[PDB]
Amino acid sequence: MIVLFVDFDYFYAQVEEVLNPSLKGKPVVVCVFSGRFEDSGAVATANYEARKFGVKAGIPIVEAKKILPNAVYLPMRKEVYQQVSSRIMNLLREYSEKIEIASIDEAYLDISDKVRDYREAYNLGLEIKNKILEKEKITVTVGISKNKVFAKIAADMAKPNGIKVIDDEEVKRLIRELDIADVPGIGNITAEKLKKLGINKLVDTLSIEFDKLKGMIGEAKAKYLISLARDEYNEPIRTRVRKSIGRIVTMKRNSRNLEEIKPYLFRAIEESYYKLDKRIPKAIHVVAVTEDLDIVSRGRTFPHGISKETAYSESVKLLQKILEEDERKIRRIGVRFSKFI
DNA sequence: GGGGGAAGGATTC
DNA sequence: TTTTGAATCCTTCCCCC
Ligand SMILES: Nc1nc2c(ncn2[C@H]2C[C@H](O)[C@@H](COP(=O)(O)OP(=O)(O)OP(=O)(O)O)O2)c(=O)[nH]1
Ligand SMILES: [Ca+2]
Ligand SMILES: [Mg+2]
Ligand SMILES: [Mg+2]
Repeated sequence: MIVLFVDFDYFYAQVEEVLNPSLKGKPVVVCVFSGRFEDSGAVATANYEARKFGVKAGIPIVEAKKILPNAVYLPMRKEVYQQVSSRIMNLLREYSEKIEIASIDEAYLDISDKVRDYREAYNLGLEIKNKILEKEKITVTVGISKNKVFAKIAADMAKPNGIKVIDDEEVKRLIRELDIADVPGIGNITAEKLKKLGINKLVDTLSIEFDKLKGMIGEAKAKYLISLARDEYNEPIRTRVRKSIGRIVTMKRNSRNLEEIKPYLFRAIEESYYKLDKRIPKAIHVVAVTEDLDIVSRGRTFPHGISKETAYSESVKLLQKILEEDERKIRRIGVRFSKFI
């Protein structure tokens, strides 16, 4: 099986450039302003010019500004980015029937049945990069290999505006040399539990006792890593159906005073429902992020779809179940809906 | 012993 | 004054046959 992965380059920042070309060349930083105070919030993403100087996703807007005080700072426009993405995705649907839309800027194409070797694949990759750059003037990076995991790793090494293939021989090379932390699905917390069992490479996972690994990272991660080490990872490019829609917002100030919180929670529901658009959820979860940034959540499932009026009522019941079973103040309150009919 | 759903956990977009 | 926000798939817990 041959996999072709497409990962839009610095997408949010790039889509902004596409709507205001004058931005090209200058460092652009797309922000998520929180509103607690002047320039509060974090950076959603920055084009490469900005990244060169330490301005990247996650860093507070404040700091980003100390580094590049004269950069173009723009407020995130998800809706807009979403629509461009949809279009770009529909372009990809013309290179394969089997397409997996991982995120707003990532899709996997099963091009086994469309090409035969990595040369023919690699060409289709360029044909794809072009079609997109033509129809939407957006640069992307393509990853090609035997499975989704290594396809993605290709793209990771190539971006931006790149394209790379990882043949069966190199997959084996990487199984030995690639830093296990640079494997899709292995975040910091898990990297540590590993880049700690002497497991700093994929291959290493085959030499340790299974149970030891399982006990540390979990049965699922353990099997995931093992299978990759053995070169038997072949997940199918399946269609992902969104399974939950929600919205969580930052309050002007921390609190555990029910009335004071109600407005924010209702705004979250309002927006949540607008986003649900026709989808009917039989499950609701009130999510709270405390002052010390921990996550607390209570939810209920109904044998029927939830009406917005119901959402409102039950949410308050859940927010109360939170306030009662926790004594920490709350900083962020939101809601999340699932189990669509 | 294990199916199955609630709450926290972590990853990553 | 971090610190943002959305959605997932994983583990862990208790209920129940
Ligand atoms: N709201 C929000 N969006 C983020 C954040 N980090 C990344 N994103 C969004 C922007 C991108 O479209 C998508 C990014 O994907 P990745 O983290 O793989 O980085 P990549 O370099 O592919 O994306 P980029 O376009 O560079 O931001 O997720 C964040 O902290 N907050
Ligand atoms: Ca990207
Ligand atoms: Mg991405
Ligand atoms: Mg990692």
